[PDB]
Amino acid sequence: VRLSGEARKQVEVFRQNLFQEAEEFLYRFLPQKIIYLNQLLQEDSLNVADLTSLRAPLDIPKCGFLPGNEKVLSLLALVKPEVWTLKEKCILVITWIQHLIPKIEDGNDFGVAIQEKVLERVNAVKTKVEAFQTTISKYFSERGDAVAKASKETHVMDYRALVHERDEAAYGELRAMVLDLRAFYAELYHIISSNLEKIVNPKGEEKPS
Amino acid sequence: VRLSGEARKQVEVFRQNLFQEAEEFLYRFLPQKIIYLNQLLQEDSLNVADLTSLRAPLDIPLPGNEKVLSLLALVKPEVWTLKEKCILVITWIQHLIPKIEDGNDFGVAIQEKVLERVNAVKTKVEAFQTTISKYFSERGDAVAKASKETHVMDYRALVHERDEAAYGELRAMVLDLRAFYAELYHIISSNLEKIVNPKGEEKPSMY
Amino acid sequence: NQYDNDVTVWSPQGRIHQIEYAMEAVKQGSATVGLKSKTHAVLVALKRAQSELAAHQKKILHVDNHIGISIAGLTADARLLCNFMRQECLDSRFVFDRPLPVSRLVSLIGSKTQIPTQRYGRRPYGVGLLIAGYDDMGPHIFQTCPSANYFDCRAMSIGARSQSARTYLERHMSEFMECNLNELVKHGLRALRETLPAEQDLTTKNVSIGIVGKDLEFTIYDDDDVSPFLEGLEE
Amino acid sequence: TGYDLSASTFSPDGRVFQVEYAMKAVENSSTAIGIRCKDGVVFGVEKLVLSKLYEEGSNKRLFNVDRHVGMAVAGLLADARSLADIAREEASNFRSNFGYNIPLKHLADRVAMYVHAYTLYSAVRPFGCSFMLGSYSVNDGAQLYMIDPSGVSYGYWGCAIGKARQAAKTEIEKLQMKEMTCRDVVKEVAKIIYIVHDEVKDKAFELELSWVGEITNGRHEIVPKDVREEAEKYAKESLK
Amino acid sequence: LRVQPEAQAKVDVFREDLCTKTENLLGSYFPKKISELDAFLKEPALNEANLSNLKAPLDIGPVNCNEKIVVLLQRLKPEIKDVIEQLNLVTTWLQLQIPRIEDGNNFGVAVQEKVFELMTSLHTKLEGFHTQISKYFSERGDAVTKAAKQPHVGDYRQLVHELDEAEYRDIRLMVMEIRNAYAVLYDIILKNFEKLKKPRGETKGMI
Amino acid sequence: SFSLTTFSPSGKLVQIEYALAAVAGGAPSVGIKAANGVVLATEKKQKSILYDERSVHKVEPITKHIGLVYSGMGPDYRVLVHRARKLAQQYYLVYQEPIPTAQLVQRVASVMQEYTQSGGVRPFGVSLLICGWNEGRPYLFQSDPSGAYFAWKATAMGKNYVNGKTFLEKRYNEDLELEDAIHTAILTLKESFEGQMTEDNIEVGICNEAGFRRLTPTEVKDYLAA
Amino acid sequence: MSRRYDSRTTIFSPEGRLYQVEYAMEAIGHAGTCLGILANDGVLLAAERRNIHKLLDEVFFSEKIYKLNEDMACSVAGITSDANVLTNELRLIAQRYLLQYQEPIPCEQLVTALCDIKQAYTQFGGKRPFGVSLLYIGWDKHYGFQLYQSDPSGNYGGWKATCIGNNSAAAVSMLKQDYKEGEMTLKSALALAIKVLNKTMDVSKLSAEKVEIATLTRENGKTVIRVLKQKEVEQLIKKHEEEEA
Amino acid sequence: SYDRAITVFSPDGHLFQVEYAQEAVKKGSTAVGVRGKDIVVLGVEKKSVAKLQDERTVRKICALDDNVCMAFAGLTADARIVINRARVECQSHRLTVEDPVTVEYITRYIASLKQRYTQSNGRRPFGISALIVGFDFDGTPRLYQTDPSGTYHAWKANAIGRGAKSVREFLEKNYTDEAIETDDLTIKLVIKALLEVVQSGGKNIELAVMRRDQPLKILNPEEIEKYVAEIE
Amino acid sequence: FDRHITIFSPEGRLYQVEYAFKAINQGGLTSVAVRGKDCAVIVTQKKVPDKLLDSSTVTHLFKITENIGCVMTGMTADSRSQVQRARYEAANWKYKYGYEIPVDMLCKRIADISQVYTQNAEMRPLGCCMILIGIDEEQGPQVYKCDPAGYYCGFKATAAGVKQTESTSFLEKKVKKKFDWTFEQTVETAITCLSTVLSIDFKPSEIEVGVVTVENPKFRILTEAEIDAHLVALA
Repeated sequence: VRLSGEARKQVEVFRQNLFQEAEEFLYRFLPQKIIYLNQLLQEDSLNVADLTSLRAPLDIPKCGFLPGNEKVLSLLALVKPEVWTLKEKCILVITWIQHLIPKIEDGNDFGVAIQEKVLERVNAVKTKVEAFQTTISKYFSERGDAVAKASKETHVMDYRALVHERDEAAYGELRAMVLDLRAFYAELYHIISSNLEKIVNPKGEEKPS
Repeated sequence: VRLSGEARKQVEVFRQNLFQEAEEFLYRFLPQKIIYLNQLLQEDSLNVADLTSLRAPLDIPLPGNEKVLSLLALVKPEVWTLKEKCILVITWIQHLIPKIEDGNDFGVAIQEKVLERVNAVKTKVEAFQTTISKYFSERGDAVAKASKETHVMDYRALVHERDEAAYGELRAMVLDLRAFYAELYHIISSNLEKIVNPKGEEKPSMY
Repeated sequence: NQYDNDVTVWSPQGRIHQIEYAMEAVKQGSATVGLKSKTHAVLVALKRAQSELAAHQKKILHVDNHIGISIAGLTADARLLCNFMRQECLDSRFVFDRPLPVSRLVSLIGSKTQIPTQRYGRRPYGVGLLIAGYDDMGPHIFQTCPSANYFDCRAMSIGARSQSARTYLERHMSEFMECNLNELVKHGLRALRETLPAEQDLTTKNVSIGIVGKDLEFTIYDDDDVSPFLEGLEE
Repeated sequence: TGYDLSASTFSPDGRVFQVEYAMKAVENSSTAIGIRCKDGVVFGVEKLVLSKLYEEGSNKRLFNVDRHVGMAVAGLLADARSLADIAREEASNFRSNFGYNIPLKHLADRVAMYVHAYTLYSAVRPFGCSFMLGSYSVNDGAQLYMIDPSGVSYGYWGCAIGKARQAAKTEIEKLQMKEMTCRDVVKEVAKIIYIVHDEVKDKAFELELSWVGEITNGRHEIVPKDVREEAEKYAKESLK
Repeated sequence: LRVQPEAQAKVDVFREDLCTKTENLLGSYFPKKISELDAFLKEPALNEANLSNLKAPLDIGPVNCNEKIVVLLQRLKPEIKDVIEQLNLVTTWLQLQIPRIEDGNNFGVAVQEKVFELMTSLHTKLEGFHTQISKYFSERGDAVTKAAKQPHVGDYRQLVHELDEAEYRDIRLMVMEIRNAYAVLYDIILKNFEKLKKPRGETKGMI
Repeated sequence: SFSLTTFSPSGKLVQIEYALAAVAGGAPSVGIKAANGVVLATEKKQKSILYDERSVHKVEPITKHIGLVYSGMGPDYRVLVHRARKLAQQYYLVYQEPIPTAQLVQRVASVMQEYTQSGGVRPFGVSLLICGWNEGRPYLFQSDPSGAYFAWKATAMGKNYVNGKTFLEKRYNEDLELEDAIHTAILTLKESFEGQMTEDNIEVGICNEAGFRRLTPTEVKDYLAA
Repeated sequence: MSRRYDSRTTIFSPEGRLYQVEYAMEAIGHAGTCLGILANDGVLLAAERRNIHKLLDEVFFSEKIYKLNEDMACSVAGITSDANVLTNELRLIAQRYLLQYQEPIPCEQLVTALCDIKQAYTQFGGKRPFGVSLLYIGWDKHYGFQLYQSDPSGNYGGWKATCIGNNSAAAVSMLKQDYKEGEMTLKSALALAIKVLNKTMDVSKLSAEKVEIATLTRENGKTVIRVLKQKEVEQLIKKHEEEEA
Repeated sequence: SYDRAITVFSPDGHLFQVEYAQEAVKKGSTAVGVRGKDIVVLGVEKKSVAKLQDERTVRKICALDDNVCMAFAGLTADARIVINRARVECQSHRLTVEDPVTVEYITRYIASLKQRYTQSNGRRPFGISALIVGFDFDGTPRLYQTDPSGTYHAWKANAIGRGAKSVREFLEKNYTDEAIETDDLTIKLVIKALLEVVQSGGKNIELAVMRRDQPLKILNPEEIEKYVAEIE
Repeated sequence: FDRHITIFSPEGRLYQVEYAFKAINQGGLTSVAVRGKDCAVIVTQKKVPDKLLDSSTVTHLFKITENIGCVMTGMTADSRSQVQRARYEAANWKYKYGYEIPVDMLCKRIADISQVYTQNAEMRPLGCCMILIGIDEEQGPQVYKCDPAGYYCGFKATAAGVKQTESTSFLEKKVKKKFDWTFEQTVETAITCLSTVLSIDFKPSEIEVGVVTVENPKFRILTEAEIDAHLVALA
């Protein structure tokens, strides 16, 4: 095809943007978010041994307001931006690696197959990250509908105990997500940096010609 | 064989007449429908992308939309007529399937792949008509629930979101139909040699 | 998986499964036992009949005047290799005009089993051998493997349920040296008892032995001479 | 993947995994060591006792290729005795050709060349055994060479084959072996054998030692039982 | 197991009954019904060019249906009930013609497996065709109820009018599909009959 | 020992099909038969200055009156070189005369056939273009790995060979002197070749009444002046 | 030696057929049209030319037509590679006949001799079969003018008229109509072959270069084989042109 | 060279190779022969089309000797190898023995080739089955059929090709001591056996007969129509 | 299929030949040779990982004949195997053609050996590439390199091993500026080439340097004392 020299620069500047974002993500964002989530694991909020005291029981009726768990809400505010930031930046890594696929050949695709296996592992993490985003919205849909169902049902009290399970399951997921997210940043650094040789240079270029 | 020797010649209706009638459909009906949709792509109702210009006036705290219906009057017979002719193509390939044998399965595998792509086109036009029925079900439930909602301006304004989506999808359907008409003739005519004659029968009798 | 198809292909742990399947072929044969003293050597062979009306198979093969052997494994693989053992021993008396040293014969047995291993398409010989013989240095008990490994032995028991015999061979190993010909038969038949089931034990029909010695050439006994050998032996 | 099936088929990284797997089989073999000095070369091997039912002197791990050439093999015993006679045929054909004893460097080359010949063909299999070759002469002197399963020979002041090798090689580097005499070297060989073997997996063993040098008059000779027990007592001074 | 010469012979009579039925199916039933549905499609009620007359007006009890569409449904349903049962006769016949399991002569055995699966696939399609007929019965009645549930939105009446079109459009398509259900049934069983009823075995060797 | 080349379900040979696709992407090579001589101009490209141009030459003579060029694999060509030259030897052994080009190409193309049948061996990856001079009539032949040899007045081979054939179809006709045959072979070579054109980048040779001879870089530079 | 690389070409199909043999005839089915006619006063063998280019030489003789010996000749349809060996082997076989029997080979002996070689390669050896089908013409002292047809499977049979390659069934259908057994001579068969060649060939503008015609007849006790010059074929084109329109 | 085992055992002991070879035998043309008193009659259908193919090269009725002829059904290529190699060995027998070749002595050699080449390394099993019929000393006829597996057997009446079992059903029921009693009965019975497999048959049916020490004679098509003329 | 034996890929390539290229970098060494005016110099790294390893027995510089030097980059097992055959071919030249084989005709026969491995699926190619030097009496010094594929060409300087493009990049600095090539000044570029890419500054005991000159046509390896004299002076 044919295109203007400015259109070449529009593509080149785009490739230069992904180069700086992918390199910064590997050598800056990854080591910073690993220790950041490691500090959140060391925070006394996630170190609580007794989960039964972390429940937020609500009255079951000019009715009074029915807030959620103050600790879970505050910890969801910490986990949520890490779920978005990790997901968004992995996508830039998925894009940057995908551009390194050369012209499709009929062989010597092992370096390309390595690139695919890296993308599949990132996609596997990306699905787990999206599952954490569902869990963040799960606590609001589950507890919200269950408390009002426990509000309209005064005969069956154990709905609130099911709401209490949503408290312990959330807090259990809160530390689990922060632990799993930190593991994800660690897996990304281990997969990308170690295989970076085959990611950037998938072909040995041994051609004798 | 101990079979009745009468009515067996009735297969020549679909193995010859409808068979040659489906032949005419390939190089005549299919391209006639390609240039036909090319006139339907000139409709400005599908070409407008503006939400407010596309959507009809809505009285809610009950008018309908006849502009999309006139577009449906063009789209609905096109997805259905294609679906009817695809059924003829399935039968047209069915009569060309040879008897059971070991070799010469290359042309048979072609008949299986082409017929499966005909089922794919049949699935697409079924999803088209299903979405067409969803225009009345979803929007019908949209303005019915919107009529009950007053202080909510969110769900009431979101009713027009599917109103714009109806126009953009119908134009995408017409574009897909023209691709379907082209792919039917292009795929069949390219493999026409092996589809009609999957077995050349040049094997010596060795008798 | 894919690595058991032949001998040549090595497993990722560096093992050959076809050699393993050949070494497990020997354990599917009859159980025989043998022992030597400072003077004599006795090979006790267990004979098994294919059916009740069938006669007992011969597990003893005469090789040289001072040499004898018991076969455990595939029958025909022993036969082709027996034609090789006897040919080499006949070649010894054809060339050297002397009895072939039992250690030299077994070394030729291994060399014959090393040939099929390193080459593709050749199967190794799936028969095991317990061989005995007397020479200037006294009697010798040797054992061979389809893996081509061969060892020098005081006494051994091969076949199924051989450890109950080998445990017996460990406790009486001190006595095996100083006993005489009549006692070696008593210890040999009592060693065979441990490899045998709890129902059928000892009959002169299915039990045969052979003996080589200082001035005594290798001699095979079957029934008539074995009957007094079984007499006077508790189990 | 199918790339490691035959030795004739290269890996995607340009390697032969069939030769590698033959090397992994050597790592399961018992440990054997050797050391060369100005007086000669000292051999030692750990011979594991499999059962008490085996006669003394059975499963001899000290191989004699030629009058002045000793050998110690760690690996598959089947391929060991094969190459053993083949190495003797090369030394015998040498004498049948040039009328004297083949030098150790020339013998290690011909043997290693025949080891590498089976790595090329897919219709055969490479050797699963590795060994060391010592020699001594008045014109050459003490020499020690080791051949791997890939058929490559390297000159060594000392070497270790079998399971434990790198651990025994570092213990040899901690002290100068050149000025020592074979009488003092066998004291260190038995000392290393007791360090390598502990009771965890294996049960019992026997010390098989061999000497070549001035003490043996330049000829390959096994160590007698009298000196072997005395050499153990020197190692029993510290181990015990 | 022991052999009972009486009861087992009656089982053989049952197999021979299905053989006689299959012969009557191929010789008479199949080719005559194919030409019958071909003239059934030529009926001008199925050729209707204007579906606006087919829209049933709803008074929004004064609730009716389109007599043309319902009668066309009542005309198609017995043809669907006939193709399903005659297919079950073929399905049982194909299974009873399969010999015992052996290693040799398995070429014709694998052929009988594929032909048998083709009839199970048709049986699933035939059940889905009659299900759509009963599906539109519940969907149209509920759509009219939704029109009376909210006597304002006109999309519900347009939905019923679209369902009236969806019914009639599917009628003409199913008539072609049931006619193909006969043609594909007749073609496959006619193409495996003559020497393919007993494709292998009964040869072995002279000695 | 089993044949690696078998018939496809369509009847074509699968192995030789990739052989023809291999020579299609080789080094661009063109030739022209005009008047009393045949011009052979090929492409020798070196990746670096360290490469010595006098060590390796792509244009090689078969004999005095015959010469050959190639587009395809390097190693398979030298095998063709030794066997074709030995075939000309064994020719001169029996017949004691210079070999005709028709008989030379015939029995050499038969060697390409032998490996489409014999097992454990791949077909040749080289498409040979043969030039010859016999009895005053010039010869230009074209052979591919399939073993079928043809005859052409002018043709092209290697990368973008379709363009070189169409260009000579338009430009080239009869009544062209050897001097015009060189300058026409250069023009069709300027189209397929990209970049600056020097005497080292192109290797040219001709065959005439005096036999097949390779052009020196000095006289090639004279033809680079247009 | 690896048994994974062996396709085992001797495997029979469940219907008792050979795959490599059936794939050979399919490759022959794509070859150009070649026909021959047995006539009273001579034999006629004509064929088309599929390769057409302005830069072609063709300074040789015919393309698919070869000469087996003085009294015989053949045509070719198939892979030109396997055709060269068969043409060599046929000439070797026909010459080895001249060794022992020192007489012109009967047209029946030369056919069954090559076919025994074709079936030997399909029987064993592991080598692929041959992809060439051959027609044979000539004269012998016993049966006279002869026309034969060969298949790559080794099967052969006598024919008064036949066709191989492209448009074979179309020419055979016309041979069942116009051909008169024991009536039309070599002269009438020449005009008939040109008629069949023009109608069965969908490519228009038949020229003396695009087609080839060869005749073999016995005159005054000597077998006369010749290939009609392009001008002589052009004269026949002028004759058929008037006949056609 | 090419050396490997072609025919190999299966879990059931049957040989897929040999079985597929017999399938090609079943798809061959129908050929039949019947032992008379002093005569034997061979016949085969011919599938000639449009007077095009010559009738000289089609003949499937071959003679191994003056007293021994044969007919085959199967691959026509494999038959030409067996017939030639059988004639080479049959006359090599007359080199070893002045007396002629008994039909049983050539049959054992022929079937032995199908034994060797089936189990031989790299070779292929034959796809043909042929009827070797001839006259032993004293004029006693013999009829033998081979098998691609290598077995052979004696038959008073036998048939091969497609519908070979159907022809045997005719032979099994209609062959008695009354059958093949004279010349007129032997000729009619062989024709009547082929009359069932007649499909557009006419002149296409080919027949041959050998009588005592007389050589194999081919009965011309005109007398075929005369013997088929009497069906009552 | 195409990736197991040597046969044409879908694009017409050979993957077994490409893996033979990838087998060169598996050696873990880097060598360089520069063709000078009157001289030819090879510089390679001498690796002695073990203290017990004898340095005199580990040499990467090989002698094909008097006037021809050699260095091997690739699999060590394949390297020493080709050199033995290279000496078999070099001696076959003199036994046939009468004179010392030139470096061009020597690389040709060695390349033809790799051609047989490529075309035939029976034998695998060698994973070593040979770099040969020498001085021809007509054209002067001759330095060539042969890859396992069989391609060889005249090189003003050679590069092999882990460092290839970077080694050539430094060699491009010298040839483009047209530097004067003498015995010392070629050793100046050769040591600097390998030192800057690996960031080492090789010691005399860490490397071995073969040299050949017009005045000294016999190939000889420089002594550590001379290498040190060519080190400090070159520093």
